[PDB]
Amino acid sequence: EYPTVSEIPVGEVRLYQIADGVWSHIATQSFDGAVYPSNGLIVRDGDELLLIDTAWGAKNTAALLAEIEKQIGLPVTRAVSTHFHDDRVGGVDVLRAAGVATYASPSTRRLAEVEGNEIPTHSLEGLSSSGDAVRFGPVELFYPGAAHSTDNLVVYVPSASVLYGGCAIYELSRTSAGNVADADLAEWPTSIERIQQHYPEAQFVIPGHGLPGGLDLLKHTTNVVKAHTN
Ligand SMILES: O=S(=O)(NCc1n[nH]nc1CNC1CCCCC1)c1cc(Cl)ccc1Cl
Ligand SMILES: [O-]
Ligand SMILES: [Zn+2]
Ligand SMILES: [Zn+2]
Repeated sequence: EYPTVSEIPVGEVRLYQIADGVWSHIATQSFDGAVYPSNGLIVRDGDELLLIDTAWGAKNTAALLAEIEKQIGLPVTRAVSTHFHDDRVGGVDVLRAAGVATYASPSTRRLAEVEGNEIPTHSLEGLSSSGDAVRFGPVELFYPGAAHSTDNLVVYVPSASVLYGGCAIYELSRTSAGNVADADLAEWPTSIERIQQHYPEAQFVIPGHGLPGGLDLLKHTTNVVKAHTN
């Protein structure tokens, strides 16, 4: 039932219902000779929608907006990017042109600029130090510390017990880190420990790439990261 990489042509976007008023979006993109799936989140925000992460590119993000209109039918008014990589910010220009106010931490915005990526318009305050949390409409934004990247955020939807871990959390079948370029492998386990302490009632845990799971994904990710470290 959760769509997989070989089921989604590049340029198409699927939506998956996680709970009332909470969906993931799933897209695919070609990178370095392979095609990968990627997830984000959509959360009902009253009569509007909050988007977490782009669909990894301008064309995909346009398809995301079209699918949202067709399937959900409320406007996206705000978006948050959970770190600076193109799977998170690529498509912010389409979002802005569609009327969406785009947000990221000050660090994410600076990192995206230096990388040559699109830059969310607005800075999120109150997220500069590990352990910082802020409310943003129907979600809590949390900076757990460096992990997959120095700037990575996670997102919790309290009304639904959904934790969106983004690229800091691996799907269960994933047994290797792949590219660790921008990661802080020494810090990552401690960042995950912060997440576990802050969100012990999470029921659904959504990774940045691959299948949803539960809080088991936290220990799993720690195991993979430590194994690479050695
Ligand atoms: O090489 S990977 O196996 N591991 C690194 C990784 N972990 N989490 N996200 C990423 C990819 N990050 C990038 C950075 C630059 C632009 C696009 C995405 C991978 C590679 C791809 Cl391109 C998408 C999925 C995976 Cl899972
Ligand atoms: O990423
Ligand atoms: Zn990344
Ligand atoms: Zn990623």
